[PDB]
Amino acid sequence: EFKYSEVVEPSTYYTEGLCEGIDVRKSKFTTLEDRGAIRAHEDWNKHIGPCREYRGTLGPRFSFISVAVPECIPERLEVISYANEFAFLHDDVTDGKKRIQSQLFLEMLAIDPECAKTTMKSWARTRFVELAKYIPYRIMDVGEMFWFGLVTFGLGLHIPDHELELCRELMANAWIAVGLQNDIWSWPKERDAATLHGKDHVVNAIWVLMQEHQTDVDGAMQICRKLIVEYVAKYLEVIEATKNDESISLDLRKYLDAMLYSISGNVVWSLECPRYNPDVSFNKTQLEWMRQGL
Ligand SMILES: NCCCCCC(O)(P(=O)(O)O)P(=O)(O)O
Ligand SMILES: [Cl-]
Ligand SMILES: [Mn+2]
Ligand SMILES: [Mn+2]
Ligand SMILES: [Mn+2]
Ligand SMILES: [Mn+2]
Repeated sequence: EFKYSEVVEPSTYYTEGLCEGIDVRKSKFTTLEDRGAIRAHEDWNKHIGPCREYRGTLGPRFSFISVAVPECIPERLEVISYANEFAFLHDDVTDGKKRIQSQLFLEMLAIDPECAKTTMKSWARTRFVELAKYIPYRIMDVGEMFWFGLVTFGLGLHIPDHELELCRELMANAWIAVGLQNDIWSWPKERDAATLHGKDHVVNAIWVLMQEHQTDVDGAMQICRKLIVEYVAKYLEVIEATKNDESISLDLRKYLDAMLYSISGNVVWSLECPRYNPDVSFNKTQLEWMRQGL
């Protein structure tokens, strides 16, 4: 079932109980993520704006995709990472000579034509105060469709265009969980941010909660955390049920199972990622490429 990654040993990383039930697997080719990402840095630096030693998908120990998609087909690892960083870019901008990223697009056809077209096609595209309302919004402000299109490719999945409607209704709890996670850890980031624009609000669950619940910062977190834990289960439920219906795509069922590790992945990464954790430094290896190599 798994041939491109190893389980990470639990006594070596912190989970904060925020993914009870999921192994942690590392892609066993993580340095491909390194190189795919950094090229994107260079390309960005090259073609649209300054970009050196950027805090995105890379972590000194846990880099995102290496740990969020650890069974990704090795040959495809770089370009995916290349994508994700660009994604991680195009976000910072949200919170020219850039159409030239078809070289990326082109890169994919050379590998998997159909998977590419989907994914590409798949890539067709505030101030909330009650959680019930936010959840719809953020579940895409985090990038459901992107990630979808992303993983399918790297796993070379083909799902028939009809389950498309279905699939998303399965991974609600999932996408829900990770949204909150980001909002927990991207919180100070995204918090200091709203402080600058002069915003009265922060488009972040923590802020919503504080409003919806008359509570302070601390109060918002505990709840959110209490919640994440519960959407975890809610999704885990699904697995067991869905484990054996053949009207379900082999691929979908794969894709579902694969989502587990994005969750576990998100945790450890976000607990480390220089992106959310400035104090965090990279690898010798990681840097040696950023400063000099690649
Ligand atoms: N698929 C996992 C990517 C998590 C990124 C979350 C964010 O990009 P970040 O909090 O990193 O800016 P968003 O701004 O959309 O909350
Ligand atoms: Cl822990
Ligand atoms: Mn533990
Ligand atoms: Mn952001
Ligand atoms: Mn964003
Ligand atoms: Mn965020």
